Amino acid sequence: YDLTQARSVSVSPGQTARVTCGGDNIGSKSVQWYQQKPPQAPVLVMSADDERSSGIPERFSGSNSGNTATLTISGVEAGDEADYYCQVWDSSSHHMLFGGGTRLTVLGQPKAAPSVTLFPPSSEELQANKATLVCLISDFYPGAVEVAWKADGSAVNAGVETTKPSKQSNNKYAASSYLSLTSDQWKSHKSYSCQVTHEGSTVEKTVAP
Amino acid sequence: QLQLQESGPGLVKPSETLSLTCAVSGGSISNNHWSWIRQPPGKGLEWIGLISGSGGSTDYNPSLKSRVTISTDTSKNQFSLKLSSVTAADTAVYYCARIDVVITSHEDDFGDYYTGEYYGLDSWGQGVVVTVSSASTKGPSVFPLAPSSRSTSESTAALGCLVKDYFPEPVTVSWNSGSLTSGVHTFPAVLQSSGLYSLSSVVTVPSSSLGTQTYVCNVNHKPSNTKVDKRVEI
Repeated sequence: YDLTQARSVSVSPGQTARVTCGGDNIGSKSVQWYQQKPPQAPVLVMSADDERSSGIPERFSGSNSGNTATLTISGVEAGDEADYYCQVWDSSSHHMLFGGGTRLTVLGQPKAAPSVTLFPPSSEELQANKATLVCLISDFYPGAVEVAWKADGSAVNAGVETTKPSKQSNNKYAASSYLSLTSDQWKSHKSYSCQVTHEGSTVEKTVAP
Repeated sequence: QLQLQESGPGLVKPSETLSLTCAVSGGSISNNHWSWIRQPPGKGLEWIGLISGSGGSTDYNPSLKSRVTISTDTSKNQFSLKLSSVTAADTAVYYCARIDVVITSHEDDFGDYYTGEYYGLDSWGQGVVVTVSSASTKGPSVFPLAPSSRSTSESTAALGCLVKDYFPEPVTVSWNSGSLTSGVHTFPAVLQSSGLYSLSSVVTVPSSSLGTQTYVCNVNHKPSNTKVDKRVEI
């Protein structure tokens, strides 16, 4: 059996969102819907086509007929951003099937510049001959940054590794970048800096031995 | 209140057997049906199988062939999963859950035979990260991240812990044994060229508290049985 789900859906706050679950005569099966905000575990939203789990607000409703079942979310708000999976039980073969999941994004979120915190190596780490600089980047939207490191003004390369952006609970993004150096290397420059570029503007933080 | 908690080795060698347990509290194993589900990184949910608590009747994802066993243990109020001959395709977060079932009667001669229809999964556990790899387990080193002079001159300041050089995922971090929750931000791990992960966790606190309040980060790395409460000196 197959369950089909569009990879994404976008809607503006207050608007109605529609997530579809297509399957050959899925109308004859009972459909459940799950909401997941990774890395949290999934939460059961709707069972038996249209019965809400306790604590799920009325603005979520389900329907099922023919070859499509639908989860409708009216008055969409930021708290609704999440991945939604449909799921059925096929009693003929005793197999549980899930759709691929649909990521719902709420549009109109204002641009937010990253906040940046940079830490130097700790005494503890240096007495083991190592020096890791840590640049923590938070609360940005959209979820894309570029990070560049510099030592006394000259670009650094490398010893640098940077995470992909990940969505925070407040719907903005976070990332981090690390500069791994030897204790000697760290002591050789007067200044190090982490420069973060977002939507054509940059934010820089500096640390010194 | 039904609470499920998965546990088991986080590192499995390719071709070996994955064994996970789900501890059930707030209710009896025998009074429900129970299921295992997995989710590969950045992918969707996949059903593994289910078992009837008092009945032992099982159903498995057919594509898992004969690699899958699910079992129950009443005396410990647990259920379990075994997945043999694993490969990197079995790397994933594994969840346990309760599945809602309604049993329907149909009178025969004879007599009546029962039918079962399965509904939603609820009471999901937090999930356990399983990595299939030939690399070695390594517990982290934990270092303090101390705010700068300039930063502590602001009204608030971030201090934190760097959890350095561990394998495999994951690590958890709490502050002051969990009594400190507001202002906490744990960043997702970076995978370094050394093959090891590092992550950072920071808590933003009033600069007035710096050097009078004690701040301790509690780091747990289950795969290595590492549990460290590191005092962050200021």
